[PDB]
Amino acid sequence: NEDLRLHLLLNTSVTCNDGSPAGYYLKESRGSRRWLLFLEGGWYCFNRENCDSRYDTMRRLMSSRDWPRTRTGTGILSSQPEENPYWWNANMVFIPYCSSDVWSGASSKSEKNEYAFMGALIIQEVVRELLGRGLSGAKVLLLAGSSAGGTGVLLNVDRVAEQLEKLGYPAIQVRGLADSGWFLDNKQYRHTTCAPTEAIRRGIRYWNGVVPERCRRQFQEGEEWNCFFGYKVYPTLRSPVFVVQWLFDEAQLTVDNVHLPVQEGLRLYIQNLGRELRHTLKDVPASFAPACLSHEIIIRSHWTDVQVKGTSLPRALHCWDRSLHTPLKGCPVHLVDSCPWPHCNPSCPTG
Ligand SMILES: *[C@@H]1O[C@H](CO)[C@@H](O)[C@H](O)[C@H]1NC(C)=O
Ligand SMILES: CC(=O)N1CCc2c1ccc(Cl)c2Cl
Repeated sequence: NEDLRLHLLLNTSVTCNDGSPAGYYLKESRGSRRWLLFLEGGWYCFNRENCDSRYDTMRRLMSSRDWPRTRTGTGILSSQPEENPYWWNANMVFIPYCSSDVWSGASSKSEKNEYAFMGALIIQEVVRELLGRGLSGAKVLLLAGSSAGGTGVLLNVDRVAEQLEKLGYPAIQVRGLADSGWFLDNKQYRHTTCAPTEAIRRGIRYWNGVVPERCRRQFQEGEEWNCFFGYKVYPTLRSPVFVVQWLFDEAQLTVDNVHLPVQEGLRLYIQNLGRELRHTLKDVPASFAPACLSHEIIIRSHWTDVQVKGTSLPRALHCWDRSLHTPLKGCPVHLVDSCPWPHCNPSCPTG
């Protein structure tokens, strides 16, 4: 099945990196008032030099020129209850990542600018055009996303909520689901701008990157890079946000320059990383954090398989839905592994 259909943005001034129109894939579900808007990930580029390289061999992340007319919804975007016990009947939207800016930019390609970085505006424009296609009648809009899309959720969920309030739709409940987008600005295991802190600092300047207002007001000018880190930006958010995060995320380990017989130094580094991640989730009431070495989960077809403390992610998300109607009997929403080494959870993806 190729069930989500491409719509290029009617406002063609909201563009991918190269000035081609951004867009979204839609599969409508009549009668359902649930809308799932999923932000694709795919790293980023923070200067002309690496953006030019990304344009040569990763061009679909920078242009809509070669996008197919349809995409198959998989995992949480699947309409089959067997693949998606959580939201199989929802209206499904897949928003391709073609701005290379962690969904934070609001700058057009112009005289001074070889590339457009419009991720924040892309989300705004998708939401605006969807209101005329059924979203106006929604009761829940779940803004989900994986990897850089997961960080995009944290950066944009409150802006979507404010956008709908100002447009006159206060009844739509905007919620966030951030998958694999909860990073630590930690010490690298070996020094190498791959390090998470420096990459984001350069990005905002290059991108015209914007961050949630309450977080911006805490860290102030020149320090907005802090708001790309989940444990710093999450406490400032008003919309409900469910956090999915492997304790030993492969992209975290990459920017940490960890490449997998492990000796004491690396063992301690890996164990400290998991404990740090676990600590940052202690006060996140809706979270699913398995002790696995892996990367993304929610649009993979076997996303149903992993469990924490006996509860799957689709179940935990259903429990979260119920909690948003005191804790529920047999329906937990805070699921963080406590064991300290990759794959100490037997349900981790096999690879
Ligand atoms: C098109 O999008 C741009 C970027 O946000 C915005 O400035 C402009 O007002 C939009 N125009 C229309 C007609 O929607
Ligand atoms: C793969 C990816 O997308 N990565 C890895 C590091 C990172 C990403 C996305 C957002 C932020 Cl803040 C950070 Cl540190």
